[PDB]
Amino acid sequence: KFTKSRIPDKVFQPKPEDHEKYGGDPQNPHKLHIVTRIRSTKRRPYWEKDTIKMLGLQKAHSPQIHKNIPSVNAKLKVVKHLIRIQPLKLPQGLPTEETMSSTCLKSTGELVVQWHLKPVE
Amino acid sequence: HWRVMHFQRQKLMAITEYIPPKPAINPRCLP
Amino acid sequence: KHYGIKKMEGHYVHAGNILGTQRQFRWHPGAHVGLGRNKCLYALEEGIVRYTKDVYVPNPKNTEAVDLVTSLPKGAVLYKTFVHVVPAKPEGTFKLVDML
Amino acid sequence: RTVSFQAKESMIRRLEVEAENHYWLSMPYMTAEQECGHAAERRAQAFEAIKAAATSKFPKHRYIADQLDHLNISKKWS
Amino acid sequence: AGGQWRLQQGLAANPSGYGPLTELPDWSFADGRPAPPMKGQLRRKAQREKLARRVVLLTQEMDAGIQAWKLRQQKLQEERKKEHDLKPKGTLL
RNA sequence: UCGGAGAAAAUCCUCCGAAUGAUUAUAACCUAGACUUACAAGUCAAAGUAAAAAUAUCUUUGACCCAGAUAUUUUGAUCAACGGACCAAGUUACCCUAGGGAUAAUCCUAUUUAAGAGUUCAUAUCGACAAUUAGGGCUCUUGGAUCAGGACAUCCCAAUGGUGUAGAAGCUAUUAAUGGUUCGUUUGUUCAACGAUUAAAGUCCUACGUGAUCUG
RNA sequence: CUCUUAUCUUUAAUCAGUGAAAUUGACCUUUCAGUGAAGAGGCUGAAAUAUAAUAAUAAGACGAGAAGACCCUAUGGAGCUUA
RNA sequence: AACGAGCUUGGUGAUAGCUGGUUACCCAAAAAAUGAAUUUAAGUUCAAUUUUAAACUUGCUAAAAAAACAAAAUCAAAAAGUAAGUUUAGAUUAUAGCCAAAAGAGGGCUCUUCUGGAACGGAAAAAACCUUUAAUAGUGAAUAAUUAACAACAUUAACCAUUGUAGGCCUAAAAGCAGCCACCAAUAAAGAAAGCGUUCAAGCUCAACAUAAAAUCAAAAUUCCAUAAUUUA
RNA sequence: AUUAAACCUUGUACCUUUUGCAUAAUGAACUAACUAGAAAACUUCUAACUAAAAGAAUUACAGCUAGAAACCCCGAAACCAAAC
Ligand SMILES: [Mg+2]
Ligand SMILES: [Mg+2]
Ligand SMILES: [Mg+2]
Ligand SMILES: [Mg+2]
Ligand SMILES: [Mg+2]
Ligand SMILES: [Mg+2]
Ligand SMILES: [Mg+2]
Ligand SMILES: [Mg+2]
Ligand SMILES: [Mg+2]
Ligand SMILES: [Mg+2]
Ligand SMILES: [Mg+2]
Ligand SMILES: [Mg+2]
Ligand SMILES: [Mg+2]
Ligand SMILES: [Mg+2]
Ligand SMILES: [Mg+2]
Ligand SMILES: [Mg+2]
Ligand SMILES: [Mg+2]
Ligand SMILES: [Mg+2]
Ligand SMILES: [Mg+2]
Ligand SMILES: [Mg+2]
Ligand SMILES: [Mg+2]
Ligand SMILES: [Mg+2]
Ligand SMILES: [Mg+2]
Ligand SMILES: [Mg+2]
Ligand SMILES: [Mg+2]
Repeated sequence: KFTKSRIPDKVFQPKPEDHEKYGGDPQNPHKLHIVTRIRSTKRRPYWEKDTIKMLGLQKAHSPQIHKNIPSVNAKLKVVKHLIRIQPLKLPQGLPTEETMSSTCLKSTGELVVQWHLKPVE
Repeated sequence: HWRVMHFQRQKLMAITEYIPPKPAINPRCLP
Repeated sequence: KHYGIKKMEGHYVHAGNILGTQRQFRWHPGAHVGLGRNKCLYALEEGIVRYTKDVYVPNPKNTEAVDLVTSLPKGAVLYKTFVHVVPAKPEGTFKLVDML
Repeated sequence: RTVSFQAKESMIRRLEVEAENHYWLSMPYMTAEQECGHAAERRAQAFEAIKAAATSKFPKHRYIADQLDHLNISKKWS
Repeated sequence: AGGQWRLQQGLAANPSGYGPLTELPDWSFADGRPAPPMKGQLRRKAQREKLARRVVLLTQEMDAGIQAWKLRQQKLQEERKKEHDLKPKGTLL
């Protein structure tokens, strides 16, 4: 009988080579996830359909911001095959009330707070 | 008679087949 | 039919609620829990249900239990499962009725 | 059957993405205990909004203006 | 065509995404007066502001929740070391 | 119809039992809270009151209506088709209407293996034990005439290898679909036989090949 | 019947006159292999292919009209016999 | 003209749980087809589901330990992601499914249990496999699934053969060879012999004598059926 | 779509019934006219008056009075009475 399954814990314990490859220090972990749906929920079990609606990932190829805390992570593991996770990055600092209206998110995962649409020169 | 495998399962077997490493120089032609 | 545990451990139970049904003595009455002639178990007080293991000692008069109990080896004694309910309220309080 | 070249590659590319998903899920910022209670205030306010909308149903006002405006249907140039 | 190369340079995969070609105004009056903002651009601006405000809110709660926890840690710590009264001994206490 | 045991929450699945009996120092009334359950029916029980000096254990049937009994409380079903019509069986090919359907085993062939047959000698000719992602065939639609299309797993005609091939006859295997492949008859014979011939009287597929071409 | 042949009359065919019937979703109405409900003029892949009449054959259109028969059901019927 | 029981009118709009039909637009929501009783299984009533309205308050996912089980279904603290849930009033329809993928049970069917599906793209045509959040105009753009895939090899080939004696044994004889036990001998080198073959014997080989050299599994019945192609980053 | 009627590309008639499926099987030669959902016990909505409402007989511990809102067509074999 096809049923819900539990992943072994070892999968989520990284290795030193992985840190080099993906470039994340096991210290100073990032805070905010960027998640996008890149597959469909049709032909999948109902538990996966419900979670995708809980996380706000109804439209494909639209990014959603979530917390990197254990309770949220428990839900993301269920639908790991249907989504893409990228860590958020703030090169120029968190946006303030002044810059709230000029932010723009790049494909790399960087939330720049100034967007002028001009050559860098 | 071998029961046919779901095409998804067949795709899994094709990608996980054993690959051996090959030497740069054949031993016989070496001194 | 549907023999089983009607009330599971850790549930608030009112007086008279039936906790378990059984053809034979899988569980035994404990504290503030009574016996029905059909051997069902009901709560005699308002409180929380608990299941605990405990030593079993039979009435002296009954022969079958005494015979088995004495025949046990010196090392250890047999155990059983018991059901108890922990009362959760004070039965009463004193209040001022009149000033004379 | 024989699995085509396209099918083998497309599957590999999807495997590689999921491998990175495993990595980024291995470094929680906050432990379980630190999380407890950190968002209680916001959650409680949200339900209060939901309850208020539920218990707000009632009929609508009726005005003399609506009824008497029907007479303008027979307006004319005298 | 060219989606992967575009991403490597840091741009969007689809040239119809963020960038000067799409976002900049398409026309202006011959006099020089600016045209009214395009409806699509106004919707795009609102969506980004909504996302940024969520980022601020989520971070603050997480930071505020870390400190509140360690402050509680102390209160338990000092409470543990406590004493009162006196400690006699012998044949009378 | 109801209960018990296995399968294990399915079954026309595998089994046993029940429509009670024995002993009872005689088991009241009243009433919180629960189980079980479509409905109906069925279980357990604190406190209070009352008799006594608290529970009888063994462990399984039947609604309503309608008739009883007596001095007000009680009693009536193999209604067993067991949610139960107060009381009714056969037969129809003489038949009618409304509709719904319809109309693995075996066995032989080919490959692998090779104890034993063959005077001697495994494989001229056969051949146990087996092996074969091997082929293909208590019961109850076919013939014939006419005209044929096609397969080769070949009966005859043709080209070849081996032989326990002297000649003549034969036995076995390879290649090939060219055209052909008869006429009469039932005493007995569980899908058989008989007479006279032929170079030969092949095995099969084609909704009995073929009934808007015919017929038993 | 082996084994069929010849002639005449009726029918048939051409001209003149009068003039029906069952039938009919629309049709600009092809062959082979495959797919499929033993099933394809219309679907997939190949191939063939100026347009219309007159006279013939009956393989297919699961060809048309069948008050044609066998099996089952209904708290639908009727005839007959009784214990 | 139509008798297993005439014909006509009326009772009569007989009855039919069965067959056929049931006439404008738009928006919104939505089923399963499980359980129980029935002269019931071609039908109906109740539960369960769905649904419209109303009152007011917690629901869904998750869920530690500690139980109850025997050695994944209950149960539901605290949190977190999130917007439903209970009670009251009214109302029908429905009560046979189909294929794929798992686990069993009676042995290909037949039941029971968990998951998924109903393209306008793809797999040749293609209800059930795969990609796919609704539906609109445009001679814009980035992508998803996507019947094809690239017959051998990786211990030997060269030269030879003398003898104690034909080893015992009812076996005539059984001589290396039917057996049957022993199995020794000379010589550089020779098994009382690894095979053939002799009525037994003869005879042919093998191993020995010197002399040389090489070096495991696997990529049938109408008439064939896209066309073709081995190298440009 | 096109400069161009046909050539090129795309496309398995309709209703009903079946398991949400038809190259299955019912029904249709075409035109015009005719040819099939009907009731107010309870509920909801809109008003009048209100411890009372109603133009006599009825209901009432906010009720009572009035309005509006609803449930098809065609088709047997038979049975009985009286004539012919
Ligand atoms: Mg008592
Ligand atoms: Mg009955
Ligand atoms: Mg019954
Ligand atoms: Mg007769
Ligand atoms: Mg022929
Ligand atoms: Mg041949
Ligand atoms: Mg015919
Ligand atoms: Mg004429
Ligand atoms: Mg034509
Ligand atoms: Mg065909
Ligand atoms: Mg075609
Ligand atoms: Mg024909
Ligand atoms: Mg004719
Ligand atoms: Mg016909
Ligand atoms: Mg019936
Ligand atoms: Mg009757
Ligand atoms: Mg009758
Ligand atoms: Mg009628
Ligand atoms: Mg069901
Ligand atoms: Mg009955
Ligand atoms: Mg019925
Ligand atoms: Mg909770
Ligand atoms: Mg029919
Ligand atoms: Mg017709
Ligand atoms: Mg008309």
